[PDB]
Amino acid sequence: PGVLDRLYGHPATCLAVFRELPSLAKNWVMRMLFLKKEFSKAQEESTGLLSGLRIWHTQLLNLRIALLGGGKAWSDDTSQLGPDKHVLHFMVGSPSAAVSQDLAQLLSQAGLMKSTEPGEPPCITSAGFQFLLLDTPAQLWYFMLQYLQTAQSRGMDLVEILSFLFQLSFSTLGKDYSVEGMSDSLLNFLQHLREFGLVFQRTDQIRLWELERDRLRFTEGVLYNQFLSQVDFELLLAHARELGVLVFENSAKRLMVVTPAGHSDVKRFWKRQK
Amino acid sequence: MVNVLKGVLIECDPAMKQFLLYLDESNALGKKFIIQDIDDTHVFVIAELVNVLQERVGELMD
Amino acid sequence: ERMQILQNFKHNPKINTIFISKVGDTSFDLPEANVLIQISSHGGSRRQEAQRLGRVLRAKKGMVAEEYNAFFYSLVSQDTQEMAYSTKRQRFLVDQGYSFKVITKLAGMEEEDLAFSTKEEQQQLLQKVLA
Repeated sequence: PGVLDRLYGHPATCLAVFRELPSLAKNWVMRMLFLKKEFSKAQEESTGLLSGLRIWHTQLLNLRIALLGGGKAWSDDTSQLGPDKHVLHFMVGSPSAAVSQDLAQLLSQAGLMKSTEPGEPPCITSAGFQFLLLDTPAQLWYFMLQYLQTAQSRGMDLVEILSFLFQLSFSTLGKDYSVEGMSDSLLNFLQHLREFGLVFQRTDQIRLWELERDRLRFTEGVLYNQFLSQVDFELLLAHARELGVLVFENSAKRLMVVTPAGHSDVKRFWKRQK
Repeated sequence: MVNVLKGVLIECDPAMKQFLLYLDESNALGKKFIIQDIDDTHVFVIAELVNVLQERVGELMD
Repeated sequence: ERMQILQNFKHNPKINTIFISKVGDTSFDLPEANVLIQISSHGGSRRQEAQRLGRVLRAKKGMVAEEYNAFFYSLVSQDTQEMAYSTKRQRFLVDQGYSFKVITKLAGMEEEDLAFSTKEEQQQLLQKVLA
């Protein structure tokens, strides 16, 4: 048993060392998970701590019963930690951790209902800007939060949960864009919402790739330049289009050249200064 | 040499189709407006608004 | 002269390509080969292409039980009335049980000597054809 602290300690060390910048922690945290853990963990640096926090509840899945209750005891501490901490990476970590605590069923529905974290998931869910990666953890959190409630008889949270309704505008967007990944996440929210509270609530194709190619055909939107006063001003204005990579054509014997519309303005500015 | 600028569309067609567009330009009704000039055999300065028409007409035509 | 060319084509290992006009169809003993190229989509019948293919082509030795051991080609100019015949041709041959594909590029045609290497050469043919 004297060995136990030492071995696991070395991995605690490794995680500590490359704790700050990237996402090294995930694999190592898992190993750490098996072997007042939460109380002691709290002192350690946040990232990675959260990673360990995330995976440990997952890992639980007799003495096990004891473990769950023990975890339930300091669910608050992690919750206090979760907020306050609140990049995309961090954001992913906070909801992933929250989601994980939720499936454990340790979290108190009350308390959760009135908390910043629930506002934050729908906030990111609402905004178009968030990336697909943030979206999936946000979505998962919501799903898990609703999953946590297997009652709704006594669950204030299943009120705030209603915040999903706000999402429809977001789904309209997303749909407008070809973001299939952003739509699927929405559907999961809907389906899960219905699930919890459902009781309460009332060759041939060769011509088709050719027909696709008929919808693509080229030309470019473009400025032409002519009647240039002397050769040095063609060559300067031409070299300064070529380094901008927006020369479509050039002919030095014409003293004539062509720029596509996206670098009309960098040329209009260079023509004014020098 | 930044004497003159002209927004136009530069068409980079092949040495086969280009003359077809030219033909489109002439012998046509409400046309001849289409091509500003032939900068190269491959490229032409053309249209703007006409580009939709030129492409479509080429499509419809053989 | 036909029976000399056709005896040469069948027995002589030096005489391996010949060119033939519509006279092969309707009572004619076209010889055996393993490759058929049609320079154009024509107006004789999609069904006569399959009769002509079927009566001319056979397996090359050794490979007599493989997925293919003989070859048929039909050449089409893009952006012409020659293209219209394809959706019919394609449907016809696959309904006749044939494996059929479309080849749309040859970037190894850019690696060797072939005709019409210049615009001036192409112009020389263009003036002759127009006349």
